[PDB]
Amino acid sequence: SGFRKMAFPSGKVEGCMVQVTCGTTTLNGLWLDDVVYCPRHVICTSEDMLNPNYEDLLIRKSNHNFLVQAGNVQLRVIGHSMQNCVLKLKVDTANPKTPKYKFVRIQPGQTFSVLACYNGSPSGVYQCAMRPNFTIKGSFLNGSCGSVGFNIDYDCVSFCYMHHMELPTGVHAGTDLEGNFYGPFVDRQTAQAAGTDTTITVNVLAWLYAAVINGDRWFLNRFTTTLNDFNLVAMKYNYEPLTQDHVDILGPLSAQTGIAVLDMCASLKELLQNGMNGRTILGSALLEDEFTPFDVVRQCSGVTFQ
Amino acid sequence: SGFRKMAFPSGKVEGCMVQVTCGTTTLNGLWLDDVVYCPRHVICTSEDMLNPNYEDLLIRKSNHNFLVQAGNVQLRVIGHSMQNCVLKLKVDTANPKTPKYKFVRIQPGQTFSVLACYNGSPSGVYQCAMRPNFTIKGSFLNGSCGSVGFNIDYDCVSFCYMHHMELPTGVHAGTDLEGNFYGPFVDRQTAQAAGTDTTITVNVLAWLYAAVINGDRWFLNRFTTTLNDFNLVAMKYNYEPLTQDHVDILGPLSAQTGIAVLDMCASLKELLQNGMNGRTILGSALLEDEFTPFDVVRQCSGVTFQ
Ligand SMILES: *[C@@](O)(c1nc2cc(Br)ccc2s1)[C@H](C[C@@H]1CCNC1=O)NC(=O)[C@@H]1[C@@H]2[C@H](CN1C(=O)[C@H](NC(=O)C(F)(F)F)C(C)(C)C)C2(C)C
Ligand SMILES: *[C@@](O)(c1nc2cc(Br)ccc2s1)[C@H](C[C@@H]1CCNC1=O)NC(=O)[C@@H]1[C@@H]2[C@H](CN1C(=O)[C@H](NC(=O)C(F)(F)F)C(C)(C)C)C2(C)C
Repeated sequence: SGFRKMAFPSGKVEGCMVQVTCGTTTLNGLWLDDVVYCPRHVICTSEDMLNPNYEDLLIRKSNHNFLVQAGNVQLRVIGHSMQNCVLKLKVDTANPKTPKYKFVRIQPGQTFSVLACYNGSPSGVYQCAMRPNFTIKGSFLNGSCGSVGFNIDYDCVSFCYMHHMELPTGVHAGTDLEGNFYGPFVDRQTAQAAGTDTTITVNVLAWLYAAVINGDRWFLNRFTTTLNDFNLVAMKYNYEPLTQDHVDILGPLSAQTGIAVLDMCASLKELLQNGMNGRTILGSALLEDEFTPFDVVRQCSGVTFQ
Repeated sequence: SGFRKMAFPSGKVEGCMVQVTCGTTTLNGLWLDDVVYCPRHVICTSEDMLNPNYEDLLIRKSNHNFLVQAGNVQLRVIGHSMQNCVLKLKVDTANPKTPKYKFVRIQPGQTFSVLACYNGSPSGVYQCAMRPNFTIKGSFLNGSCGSVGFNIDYDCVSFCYMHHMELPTGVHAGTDLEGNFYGPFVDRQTAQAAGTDTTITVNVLAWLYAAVINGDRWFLNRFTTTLNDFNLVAMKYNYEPLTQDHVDILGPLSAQTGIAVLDMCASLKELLQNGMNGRTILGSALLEDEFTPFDVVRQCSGVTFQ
């Protein structure tokens, strides 16, 4: 029993982190096979960053201008190219610790683990959700750029996020590993703002199921609802719509607990209209939306990796 | 910016996890140098666990009754001894992935990362504290015993916790790596209840400092207090007493923010006497007590390892 915000074990990713330096700018890079991926603004100085012409900056660069360090191993760079907001440095050694991997673009609502790094070294690991406004509520300082987010499926690492920047309310934005931003952000130091965020409904429902599994049942009521009536209430509380796909994905938890998804929605509806009355659910005094249905299953069933 | 419950990178510990099997009982073991450490109740069947005579269970066994697996490979057990509530198996092969390490016995209020494991494989990583009542608020299922808790400082892993059992209300109990239980617990399936828990005051103050560093300053009030007067309020709210050692440990955060420790105590006092009135601090609707002063500085200054 117990329910915690749980990250994937970080070992397979730790063996892929390197330091990439160009001039006086250092950030993190990801070393997979014979390619090092990092944010393209490794080629900027803090003056350039205010308004960079990345193509113009890149023309003036050559292989030897890119210092790549993997622990104390200096890698020889033998090629470079830009792809969207990411640089790809070809190196002359394949990373012997490359795991099975793929690049994925995640959707809002989906969770992943971040391995926050400085100077090519791990600081820590924590779980994040891609918010509906395409930000993440991370913990990042200067130098964290190039840290990655990922999921593990048995032995396979799915990389979904590379860190680029922080937005006004101390939330974070970045790209997939093909260098395309999540959200309408750009890699420039100019005023930008996240849109209105909303609560990830399917996730809150998952977490209510985790609470039931743990014997925290006080919020179960005697009502049911319809998807359409539920969505009316959701939208007035700035919750995402619940779709049939969400219902389908909640099926394992539904079947495990014997609680119809629509009955749980009716319980959530009451919680939204009446508040929590200072009570807690799984230790929290707010409704938690950064656990996916899969996260709850993995945690409650003790799924392992590696 | 941002402030998250951050675990240590787990790669160093992932390389030490093995499975120990005695008869039909399998649990996790930790393989450091030529020794494997695991809960002594690996020598129990489900029937033995009501009131095991560990001496009698052990005295029958020989080296050969212990199966140690790392991946596919069997390690040859060439010695065994029981120390308190842990078994130590000497194997004929030193772990090639052994990190620099020490064993430490932590104090209530100190935090650590747990690498939850099943069948000798990692399931995930999360941060916990040693509660004042010597329990931890974990996430553990059947098969988790032998999972360990740790801190890293630079390249050195300090192991502090090995998982043994779950108490009522879904909280957890275990030993140091010398096999000595934290708190008054015993490794038998018998009526055991944790003492009333209290709130780690010094940690709440650290997190309030974290909040200020991140711009969340609404709770800074217009008062100060004395240690004596504050401690009267803490006692009333089942908070631990704050000592002068705690005030000293908060020195760095105090000096960084220009906010005297006693002024922060006074702000906390107000929070305790008035409640938070639905407000949040760092996204939490409750006062968080599972970040140490060191945790805050580590996170806010981006300390790395490895
Ligand atoms: C990152 O680690 C990087 N640092 C540098 C330093 C140099 Br000289 C070159 C390139 C990079 S990339 C940081 C990470 C962030 C610092 C604080 N917390 C973080 O998550 N990224 C940045 O500094 C990016 C970077 C430049 C500006 N910026 C920002 O994050 C910020 N945002 C914005 O200007 C705005 F769009 F408003 F949101 C900044 C510094 C927080 C004001 C670019 C986006 C390329
Ligand atoms: C652990 O993984 C172990 N499982 C086994 C199985 C066998 Br056949 C032998 C030895 C072990 S050690 C679990 C972990 C816990 C299960 C639920 N969540 C957990 O964290 N440990 C236990 O089963 C321990 C173990 C036996 C009983 N027990 C308990 O955790 C609880 N004991 C209590 O009665 C109490 F005192 F409350 F703490 C139990 C099973 C949850 C009722 C011993 C203490 C040796």
